[PDB]
Amino acid sequence: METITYVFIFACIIALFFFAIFFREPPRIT
Amino acid sequence: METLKITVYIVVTFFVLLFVFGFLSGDPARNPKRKD
Amino acid sequence: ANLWERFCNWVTSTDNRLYVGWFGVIMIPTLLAATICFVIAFIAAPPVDIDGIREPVSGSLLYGNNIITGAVVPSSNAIGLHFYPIWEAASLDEWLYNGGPYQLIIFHFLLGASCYMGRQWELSYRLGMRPWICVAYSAPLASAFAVFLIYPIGQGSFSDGMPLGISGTFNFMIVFQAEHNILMHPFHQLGVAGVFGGALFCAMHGSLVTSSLIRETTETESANYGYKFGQEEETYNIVAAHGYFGRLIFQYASFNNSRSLHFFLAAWPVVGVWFTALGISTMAFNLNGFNFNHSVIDAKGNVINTWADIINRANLGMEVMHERNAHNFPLDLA
Amino acid sequence: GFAWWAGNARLINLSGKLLGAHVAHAGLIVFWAGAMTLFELAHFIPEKPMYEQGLILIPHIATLGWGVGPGGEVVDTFPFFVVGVVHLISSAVLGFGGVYHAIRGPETLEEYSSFFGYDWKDKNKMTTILGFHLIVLGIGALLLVAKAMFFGGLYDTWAPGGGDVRVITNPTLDPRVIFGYLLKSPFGGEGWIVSVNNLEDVVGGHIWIGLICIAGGIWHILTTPFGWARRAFIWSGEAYLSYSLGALSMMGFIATCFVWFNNTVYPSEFYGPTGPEASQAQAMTFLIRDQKLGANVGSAQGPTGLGKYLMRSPTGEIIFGGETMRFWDFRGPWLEPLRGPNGLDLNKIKNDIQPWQERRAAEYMTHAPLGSLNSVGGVATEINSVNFVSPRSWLATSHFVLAFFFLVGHLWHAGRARAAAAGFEKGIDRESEPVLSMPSLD
Amino acid sequence: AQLTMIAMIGIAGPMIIFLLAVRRGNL
Amino acid sequence: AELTPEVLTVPLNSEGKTITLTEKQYLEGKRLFQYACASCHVGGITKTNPSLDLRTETLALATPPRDNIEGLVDYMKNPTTYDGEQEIAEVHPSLRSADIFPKMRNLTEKDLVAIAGHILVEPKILGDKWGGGKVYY
Amino acid sequence: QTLTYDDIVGTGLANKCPTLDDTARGAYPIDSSQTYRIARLCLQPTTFLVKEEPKNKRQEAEFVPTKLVTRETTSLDQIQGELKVNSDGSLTFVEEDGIDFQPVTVQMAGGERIPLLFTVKNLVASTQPNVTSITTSTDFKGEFNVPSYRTANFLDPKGRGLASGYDSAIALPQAKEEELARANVKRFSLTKGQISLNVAKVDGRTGEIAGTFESEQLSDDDMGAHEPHEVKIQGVFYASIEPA
Amino acid sequence: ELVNVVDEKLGTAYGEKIDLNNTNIAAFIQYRGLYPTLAKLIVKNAPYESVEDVLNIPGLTERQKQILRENLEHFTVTEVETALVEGGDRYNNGLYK
Amino acid sequence: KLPEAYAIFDPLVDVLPVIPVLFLALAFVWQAAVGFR
Ligand code: CLA
Ligand code: CLA
Ligand code: CLA
Ligand code: CLA
Ligand code: HEC
Ligand SMILES: CC1=C(/C=C/C(C)=C/C=C/C(C)=C/C=C/C=C(C)/C=C/C=C(C)/C=C/C2=C(C)CCCC2(C)C)C(C)(C)CCC1
Ligand SMILES: CC1=C(/C=C/C(C)=C/C=C/C(C)=C/C=C/C=C(C)/C=C/C=C(C)/C=C/C2=C(C)CCCC2(C)C)C(C)(C)CCC1
Ligand SMILES: CC1=C(/C=C/C(C)=C/C=C/C(C)=C/C=C/C=C(C)/C=C/C=C(C)/C=C/C2=C(C)CCCC2(C)C)C(C)(C)CCC1
Ligand code: OEY
Ligand SMILES: [Cl-]
Ligand SMILES: [Cl-]
Ligand SMILES: [Fe+2]
Repeated sequence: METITYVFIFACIIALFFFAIFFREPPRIT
Repeated sequence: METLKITVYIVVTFFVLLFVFGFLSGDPARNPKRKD
Repeated sequence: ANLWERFCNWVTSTDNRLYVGWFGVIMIPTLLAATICFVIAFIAAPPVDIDGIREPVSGSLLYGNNIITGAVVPSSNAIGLHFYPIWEAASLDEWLYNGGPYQLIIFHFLLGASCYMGRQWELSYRLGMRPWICVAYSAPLASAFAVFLIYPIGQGSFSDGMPLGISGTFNFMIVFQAEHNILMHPFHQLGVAGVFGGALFCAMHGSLVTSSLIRETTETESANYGYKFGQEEETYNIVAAHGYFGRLIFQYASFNNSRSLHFFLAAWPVVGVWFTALGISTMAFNLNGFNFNHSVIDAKGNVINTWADIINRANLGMEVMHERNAHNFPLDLA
Repeated sequence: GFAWWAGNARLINLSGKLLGAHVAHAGLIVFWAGAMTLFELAHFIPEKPMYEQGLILIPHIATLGWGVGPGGEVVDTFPFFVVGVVHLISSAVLGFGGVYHAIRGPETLEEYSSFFGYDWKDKNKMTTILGFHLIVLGIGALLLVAKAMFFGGLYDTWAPGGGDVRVITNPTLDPRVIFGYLLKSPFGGEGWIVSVNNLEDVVGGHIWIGLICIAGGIWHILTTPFGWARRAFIWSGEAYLSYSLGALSMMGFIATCFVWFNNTVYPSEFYGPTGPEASQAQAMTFLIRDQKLGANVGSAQGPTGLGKYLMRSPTGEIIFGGETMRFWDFRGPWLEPLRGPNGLDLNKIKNDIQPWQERRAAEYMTHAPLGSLNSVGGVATEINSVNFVSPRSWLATSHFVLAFFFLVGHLWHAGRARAAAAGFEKGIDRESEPVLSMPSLD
Repeated sequence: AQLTMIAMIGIAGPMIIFLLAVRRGNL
Repeated sequence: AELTPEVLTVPLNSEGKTITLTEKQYLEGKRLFQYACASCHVGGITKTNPSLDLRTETLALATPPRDNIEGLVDYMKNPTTYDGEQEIAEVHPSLRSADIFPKMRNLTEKDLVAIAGHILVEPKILGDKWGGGKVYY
Repeated sequence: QTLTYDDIVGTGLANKCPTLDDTARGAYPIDSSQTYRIARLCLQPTTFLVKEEPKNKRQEAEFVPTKLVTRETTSLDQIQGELKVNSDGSLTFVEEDGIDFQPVTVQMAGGERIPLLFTVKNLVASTQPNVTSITTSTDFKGEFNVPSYRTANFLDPKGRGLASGYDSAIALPQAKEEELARANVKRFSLTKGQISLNVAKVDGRTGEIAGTFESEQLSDDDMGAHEPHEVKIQGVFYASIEPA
Repeated sequence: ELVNVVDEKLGTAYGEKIDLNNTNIAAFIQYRGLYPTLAKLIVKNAPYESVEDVLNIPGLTERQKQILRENLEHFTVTEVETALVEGGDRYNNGLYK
Repeated sequence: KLPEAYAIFDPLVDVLPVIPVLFLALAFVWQAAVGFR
């Protein structure tokens, strides 16, 4: 259960990477 | 294992040649100001 | 509109969400290979006989490790500096026992990281920037070369490279101090000053700019909304910051040229970390920290201990215990 | 445009002053070689091994065959004196021309003579200067061949009888051997060109290099760069500097490994033992000591189950045990007599170890290249007493540092040469910011 | 001693600068 | 504490005669020990054979006793194994073998006395440290 | 022709025993008034079989095959000893010295590593009576000693050992010690193994013989921490005989 | 039932004398005339049923038999302990300084 | 040691190798003299 937990948290961070890059709020000039 | 070795040799060669010919394809000209 | 020219235009396109580039052509496959092997090994690799003494060290989660103790373990001392790809092993089982994954990961990573540095130059050129951000990155990159490649080269074995793990890193550190007295080496002392000073100046610059933000919002909203992306005017008063900091010390100890200030912010930690990378890289060839063991003796010749001698006692303890089964002879020459 | 701290960049288009800077700098190089040699000689004591005395230039001269006899014994110190005096004297001539061209001579050369003047952008002229220097370099390599074959030879640590100076009559010309080195793996047991282990290959490689360089020099005097080359490079003085900085970097890294691993063109008699060598010698020493006490070192199982003294390499070769298992690729003249087809031969080990081999292993084990920055010899926990740092540690570390910084120098000047050539090394034009005319990523 | 030499050699450098600065030379 | 004549007083022979060194001789012998011996014998141990050290009690039990000036001067001329049974000049530095150990060539008879005196004085100053090895660093 | 080190190095030939031509079907005569020695005995394992545990009743598991993970480090070589003629004309080989052990670890199906000390230490091997000639039907049967895989200085990962180390689980200061006694007290096993050497080739002119071998012995017991496994080893051997 | 055989040996004469059957060879340096020649012979010709047996080693000169005879009270013999004599450990037991 | 005929210059020789360093320092004396222009 602890292996499952570590891997789960790690997988969530990778998924968060994906949204933070490809679904960021777009920077808009002035 | 031999198949693996050959496969990796081909794959690496492929990517290295892309790199070399890519930078030989007029790379200085690919900038936003002065192309020559 | 030739097919090769169309590929070339896509590789170097500034319209890709992530820039690819010619350096990226190498970087993307090598980083993916290193990443995929590392994740799999960290979770599931069997124990590795890092020291070549048929005493395997368990590094992965499924073999009884947690996040802090786990590691991808360095390759066997029996291999030394020999190249050990998968196709040199009689079986994957052999390759895993001997620590093959570590070699695959560090070689792919160092290549991909080197191309990462090149990619930073390359996009700067496509955007019409000045080119030297990649020079800043050469300091962490050189540090990675030192602990993954240079130190194993000088010591003769990737088994003495830094493990890919948290407790393994501390193991590497403790053993490094016992054998090189790195704390007493000036290039590490310069690295500490680059890292301490870098944290200091980061906090200084952040607090001085934050201190002098021009009032642009109400107390019910984040001050951050007083800046809009791409506005032409500066968002803080540097003369007010200069007036505060110059009085906090004295006038001429404070910057009023922002270019000079940001160059200073760039140079201090970069140069400090160059030196500490060079420290690892030269202790790889056993030019070690200062030795003042028994440097003070009295009129009769009694040793008068200093704090250096106390350091030596701690170093001796790390020496005699490390790799407790791997030494048959009195001197640990590598 | 340049501030005082970038002041030498003001020389870029002053070919006469830039010539003076280069030539004066050459005088500094030759000066150091002259003065350092004399300093080393003034401090030299023949009864002590060179590597107990902090010498790095005298060992280079001895390797060329001057001053030494059998075993590396110094027999005559006068060739050292001469090499140092002649270098020292010559630095005055180079200093003289250097400061003349930098202060008094014509500020730019291209008005004075079309031969000596140059434009960085003149690709024909630039490759002609390159070709001249290629020929000089090619001559340079043939001087070593000349010394080896016609003027007394070179020091040969592998020579039967302890090492000696030996004339090379059959340099290796077979290009399968010479270029085979260039294609060996740099990894353990292979070692790329660093594994060159005999003087015939060394001398043969230099014949090849001299011919190739001379041929290439004539090639570049006679031609101009082809179009593929013209579209692929930046053609400016800073670009050329950045190329050479990259080349020097690569060569410093190689030299680092050469002095760390190679005991052929860096004889251990002179430079001290290598890391691998000293580690092998310690196993040898205690094999000898224990076997004299009656130990059967072949059958002795150590704590781990591997042999206490002898074990197998991963490909089966009988090798020294303990942590030195990593150093089994080491080859040296004091150890090779014990090697049979399967590695170390247990019959030779039982019966044929000589006193000179016992002495040498004891000497090398106690002169392993470990020491502190203040020159206390040994592991970092050793007490003061022994004033010693191996010349190999000094030469490896110094040149790693230089090689690293010159790689950074290459990045600095390569990126700047690109930016300057495209016209944005001074920053972004506010009225024509490229990103502002690009579509957004989201 | 050895410090006699390095004093004479040391002063030589600044001496050139000084002579040129007093003679108002091409500095 | 200081280097008094009493500490500088060491046995000359097995018979019990003693000799009193000068400070100068002690310092001379320490310099010469570092030059010719310390690479193997730093701190009174023996790096290439740690079973045998330079502690006085060890030297006392060697055959030819070596805990005296004479015995040590003789050892530097004609070293033997610890039981006296074989001469080891060809693997151990000595005057008899200064052709193969060139650092021994320019050692005079008084240099030998100083080196011997250093070896005998030093355990009186350092105690267990001399020949004790890293445990006592 | 004989190869040099630089021909062999890195190939894996260093781990292989010399072989005889298939035409070497001669016989080596044994004169009892003479004494003989084995100048070189070489044993090259090719197969490692481990006996499984059948858990249930009288089932007796079989020998299953394993994968070697420690590479070309397995051969015993340069072994020598006396070759005696006994009063009944049987020959007895008495091992005296040589590289007569290799640590080996093989991997069973499922991932279990089995380390073992492949050895012929103290081998005494004897033939049938009335030999008078070593022929391509001559067999040697013998037994040998298998000492503990680790020797007495070896320290486990918590610092415990037999001739050195802690005597307790120092990281559990107030744990009940009775459950840990098997891991806390190291013991040194000394067991025996059996070997058959079957001569298949004989060069009657040179005194070289070669053939097949099979040994049975115990695996590592980790200094008493666990029960050993039974291992069967098969391979080829080479020997050279000389008049002593 | 589980006993450390090396600790148990320290409770016998092995713990106070040079055991001709077990002790590492460097212990023969404690008494004069024994190291290295006679120590080599003694170790190579172990084991011994009684301390007096060392005098029957073939090859001993009368001076060597004299040296042993003077030292017989510093010797003992106990049963061979496998853990102390395996590994070549009587010649090198991994202890230096 | 140097040959006997040159023994007189021994203290000079001990100092010569540091002279290239003095050229770097001389560059900063020069720049101090002209005001770092
Ligand atoms: C190897 C080091 C080196 C060399 C060879 C040079 C060489 C040069 N520099 Mg650079 N420079 C250097 C390091 C070096 N520099 C460093 C470290 C800095 C940073 C401070 C600078 C900063 C710098 C600036 C800011 C400028 C130069 C300029 C110049 C040129 C003209 C200088 C001049 O006229 O001064 C005149 C100086 C004098 C007349 C004073 C006396 C100097 C003499 C030569 C001292 C020599 C003494 C020596 C013992 C003589 C031996 C004689 C014997 C052989 C007979 C010249 C080619 C200038 C340039 O580019 O001009 C276009 C310029 O503006 N340099
Ligand atoms: C690579 C270095 C280099 C280069 C490219 C130049 C180039 C030049 N120099 Mg300069 N010079 C140099 C080094 C250099 N010099 C040195 C070292 C000194 C001090 C001796 C001088 C002193 C000097 C003076 C005093 C004058 C020049 C002048 C000139 C110009 C005309 C020279 C001419 O026609 O000679 C024709 C060619 C010859 C006479 C060659 C004769 C044979 C030579 C000496 C053989 C070379 C030896 C060999 C190849 C290598 C050296 C051996 C060594 C390794 C042991 C020209 C631009 C003149 C000038 O600018 O006028 C205003 C001028 O007045 N030079
Ligand atoms: C200081 C040495 C030097 C320098 C700076 C140059 C510079 C130049 N040469 Mg010349 N050349 C030289 C020596 C040199 N040459 C010599 C000695 C010869 C005789 C063999 C030649 C023969 C030669 C020919 C035949 C040609 C040039 C050409 C050129 C130009 C383009 C070079 C290029 O694209 O390289 C970039 C390199 C490549 C595109 C291929 C690199 C392949 C190598 C082997 C990869 C290996 C690198 C590896 C990572 C490192 C390990 C080494 C490995 C071999 C083991 C350029 C002006 C070209 C030109 O325009 O001439 C008019 C041309 O066609 N050169
Ligand atoms: C053959 C080698 C070479 C050459 C000819 C040049 C030439 C040049 N460089 Mg490059 N450079 C090099 C190597 C080289 N560089 C390397 C290896 C690096 C990486 C460190 C750089 C990094 C670099 C930067 C960051 C910059 C240049 C710049 C320049 C230009 C101005 C240089 C100047 O006036 O400095 C004047 C000299 C000084 C101010 C003094 C430097 C003092 C050094 C750092 C101290 C060294 C002390 C040493 C460790 C010993 C300590 C002992 C103690 C007693 C002092 C000039 C075209 C400038 C440029 O872009 O112009 C176009 C610039 O900004 N260079
Ligand atoms: C390594 C190359 C050594 C050097 C240099 C010196 N000594 Fe040594 N010493 C060395 C060994 C391997 C041994 C044991 C020799 C043996 O097999 O018996 C010794 C022994 C001695 C002893 C006897 C110690 C004792 O009886 O307890 C003495 C007195 C001694 N060595 C002195 C000595 C001196 C004075 C040296 C400098 C001139 C010296 N040794 C150098 C190894 C090495
Ligand atoms: C330009 C410039 C610069 C630079 C300069 C240079 C770098 C120069 C060089 C110079 C040089 C490089 C010089 C040289 C000199 C030398 C000499 C002058 C020599 C002499 C010698 C002698 C005299 C000797 C003697 C002897 C003998 C013979 C024998 C033995 C002994 C003796 C040693 C005594 C600077 C930076 C400053 C600044 C700016 C400008
Ligand atoms: C002497 C000797 C020898 C020999 C040697 C030789 C013979 C060598 C050769 C060498 C060589 C023959 C080398 C080569 C080199 C090469 C290189 C180094 C290359 C580079 C490249 C580059 C750099 C490129 C780049 C690029 C790209 C990639 C893309 C496009 C763009 C550009 C162009 C930029 C021997 C070892 C035997 C021994 C010892 C001695
Ligand atoms: C070989 C020989 C010779 C030659 C010599 C020469 C060549 C010399 C030169 C010399 C020189 C070349 C010198 C120089 C020096 C210099 C100096 C002495 C420097 C100093 C500096 C300083 C001290 C600095 C300061 C400062 C400033 C200015 C500013 C900033 C800050 C500071 C503080 C850093 C003769 C003739 C003798 C003869 C014999 C032999
Ligand atoms: O420090 Mn100590 O030294 Ca460099 O090796 Mn010898 O022992 Mn072991 O392999 Mn990892 O560690
Ligand atoms: Cl450890
Ligand atoms: Cl070891
Ligand atoms: Fe900022």
